[PDB]
Amino acid sequence: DPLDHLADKLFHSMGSDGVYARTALYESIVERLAALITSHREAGTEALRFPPVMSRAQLEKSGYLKSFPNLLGCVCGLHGTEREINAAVSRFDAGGDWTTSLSPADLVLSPAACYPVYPIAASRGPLPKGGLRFDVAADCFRREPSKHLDRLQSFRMREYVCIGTPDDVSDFRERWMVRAQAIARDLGLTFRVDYASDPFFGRVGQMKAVSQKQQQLKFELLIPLRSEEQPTACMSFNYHREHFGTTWGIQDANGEPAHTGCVAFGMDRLAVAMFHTHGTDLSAWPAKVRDILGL
Amino acid sequence: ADPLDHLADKLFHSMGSDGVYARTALYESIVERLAALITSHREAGTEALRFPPVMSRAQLEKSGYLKSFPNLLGCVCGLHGTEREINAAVSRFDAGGDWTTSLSPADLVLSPAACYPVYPIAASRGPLPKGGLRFDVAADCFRREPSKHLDRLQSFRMREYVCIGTPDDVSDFRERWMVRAQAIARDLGLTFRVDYASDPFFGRVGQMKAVSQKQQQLKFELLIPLRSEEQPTACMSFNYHREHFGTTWGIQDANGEPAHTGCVAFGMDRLAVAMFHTHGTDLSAWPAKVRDILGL
Amino acid sequence: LVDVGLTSMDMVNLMLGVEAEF
Amino acid sequence: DVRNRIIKLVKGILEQNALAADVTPQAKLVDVGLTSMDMVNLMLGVEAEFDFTIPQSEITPENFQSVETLERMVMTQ
Ligand SMILES: NCC(=O)NS(=O)(=O)OC[C@H]1O[C@@H](n2cnc3c(N)ncnc32)[C@H](O)[C@@H]1O
Ligand SMILES: NCC(=O)NS(=O)(=O)OC[C@H]1O[C@@H](n2cnc3c(N)ncnc32)[C@H](O)[C@@H]1O
Ligand SMILES: [Zn+2]
Ligand SMILES: [Zn+2]
Repeated sequence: DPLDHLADKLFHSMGSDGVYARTALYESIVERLAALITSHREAGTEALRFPPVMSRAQLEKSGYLKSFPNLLGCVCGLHGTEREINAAVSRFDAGGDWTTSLSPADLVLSPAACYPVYPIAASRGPLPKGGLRFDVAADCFRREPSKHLDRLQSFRMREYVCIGTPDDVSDFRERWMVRAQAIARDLGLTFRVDYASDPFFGRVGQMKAVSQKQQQLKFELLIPLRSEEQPTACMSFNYHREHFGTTWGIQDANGEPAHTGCVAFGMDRLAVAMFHTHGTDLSAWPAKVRDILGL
Repeated sequence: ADPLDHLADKLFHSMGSDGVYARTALYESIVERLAALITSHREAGTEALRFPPVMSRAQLEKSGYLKSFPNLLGCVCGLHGTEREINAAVSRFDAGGDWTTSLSPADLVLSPAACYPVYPIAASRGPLPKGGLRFDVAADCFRREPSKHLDRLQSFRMREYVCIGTPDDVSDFRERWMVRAQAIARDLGLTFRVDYASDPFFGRVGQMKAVSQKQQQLKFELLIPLRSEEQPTACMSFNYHREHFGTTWGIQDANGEPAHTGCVAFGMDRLAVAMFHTHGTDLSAWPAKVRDILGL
Repeated sequence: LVDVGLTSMDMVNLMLGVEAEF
Repeated sequence: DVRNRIIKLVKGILEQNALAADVTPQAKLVDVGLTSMDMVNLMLGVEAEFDFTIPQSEITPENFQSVETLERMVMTQ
């Protein structure tokens, strides 16, 4: 695979496909990418930082199980009595399976950074005119093991979320689609923006994806890493309509169920795209790219 | 009500689960400045690695965590069955039942400590050079201990400096970090003491493991009074593992002996909370030396 | 077919009617 | 007094499992060289020799530094 040569400089094996330790070099570029994104934040944008876990009930309510039940990572633990837990440990000692004593917690590993923001916003009452804007981030998890450096199970996502009337949201995504390309261009990156769909699970879900592409609810900034026929989505631009407004009972300033949308940056994909394009020697990066990043 | 509870309005938002909070910009700016400060004390030659919040379950099992804290462990589980099985589980959920009966364990756990993945990584390099190796590691950690106190989270940031080498290497290292950690706590205007301590090992035998740990003084903690002076909050730890990880991972020091390891660990979220409790949530009012040290 | 007004749930319920008729 | 004699026996047995040392009543078990797995195995030798079970709040460094403080342990019940 075309990205495999970047591994030695960027990553250390942690014994599981899609889960890597990050070198100082790699993390320095993720950090500069994050600062660059921050510097383009719209005014009036509330910034929240989420942990890698979130409420299972909140995610269930958000419909994630209808869409991607095969990607969800759930948090489980030994919740029994001391005797039960000791027996579990005993089976382990004997070289057997202690994991049969596991049961679900009330937590999942967050599959996307924006999910926890909707209930938070909803607890505030009706939206002001012009809706609300959030800057969110989280380490996310998706259960899709791969050896490819651009398909991870654990990865940083960064999002700007807009909640408001349909105009606030559409205008928001319009601004960001343009702005994101200007950013990619200043990063010396090769890309195009195209209609996409989320990978909905099952045959039913295959049709949801078709209707999603047809309604143009999802765009991706696509970057040729391994091949130009098979480029990698490093950003997405998402229109959710009233889905979250309805679910969480968020009202826009006109009494109506709020629309929501988000602009998502795959921090690790962007960082890998940067190293693939410009190499692992920062002193050699183009002057304009070094400048844009504040190197 | 808890003395820390008032800090919530400015620092956190509910995520619907005890010990799991969204962080405000105000809070994160201090976590970040604390991280920068710690980084400014990094010793030359220290290899910095950043770990994700999950790690290999086999690696964690091999490290002996189950044997010590099986109740704090968070495991990753998923729907690994067939598409028909997964669909049925979702339909059960739709019909008021419980989809989680279709969950099976994955090969990943949520990391209980930042340092665990570093040992197999060190092992893969062969014999240690003279003087040992030093690592700067960080991870979002997870411990299954639900609580409403702002100083006891389920998901929290750990930063560690780790030493792998001869016993002389590790104790010299812990000695120097015990001095520097206090100096940092002092520069931050924090009220603290350093005391022997033990880990909450599990079960009846666990209490003896604690006893032996306290007796060998394998563990110190920097303690800051937050709610009371009677139960202060451990914000840093200084751990000597003897040859445990060295033996476990086949790490040999420069003399061919099983390596010793130790680590100094900073609780990023406890330090941040300690700072807001000590100096308040208005940054402009913080002591000038403290504003300076943090580059505010 | 989308200019008509068919949303995702409308399209899903549409795949269901076609698989049903034949 | 019979207790003190057969306590020093398990200590000298677990010690002979790695090294050799002089065992004093006033001496601390950690100084002798008792590791954690050792203190574990020594707790199990004490519970098997006198067939009792060490109770709550009695598993402490106070009661476990010296055999002389392990005196007041076995001889409290
Ligand atoms: N809420 C809005 C959203 O979720 N949108 S999106 O589902 O499209 O993913 C957001 C972004 O995260 C990145 N990303 C996604 N999956 C992976 C992966 N397995 N490995 C690495 N990066 C990834 C990728 O760059 C993607 O565009
Ligand atoms: N590897 C070396 C080590 O792990 N050592 S230690 O196990 O002692 O945890 C290291 C530090 O993590 C912080 N910490 C631990 N648990 C929590 C918690 N529930 N909430 C907030 N902070 C916490 C705390 O500051 C503690 O001193
Ligand atoms: Zn989103
Ligand atoms: Zn550690």
